[PDB]
Amino acid sequence: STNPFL
Amino acid sequence: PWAVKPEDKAKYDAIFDSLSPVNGFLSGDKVKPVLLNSKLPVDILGRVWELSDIDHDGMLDRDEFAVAMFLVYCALEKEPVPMSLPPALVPPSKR
Ligand SMILES: [Ca+2]
Repeated sequence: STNPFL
Repeated sequence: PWAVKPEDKAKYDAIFDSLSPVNGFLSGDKVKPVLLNSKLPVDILGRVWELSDIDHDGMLDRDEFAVAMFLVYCALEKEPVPMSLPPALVPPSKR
């Protein structure tokens, strides 16, 4: 939970 | 100096405050779309956000959303984006 593209 | 400038962080603070900041933070939900509007793939936003996520908590505060603004605008008319947070673009609050 931290990158909206991973 | 700071990879970002005063006039660039000014437009970054308008995009950051255009999503409705919370206590000084933007959630990937507000940035993700902000990075998807650069016509760039999730590979640039996946890297522009990480190097932009100074706290890495799924959010981008005014200072974090700024590092990801030039990383997005410079990925369109400047160059590719690496995955190494450069020391000339990190706030002293993270260290
Ligand atoms: Ca953060």
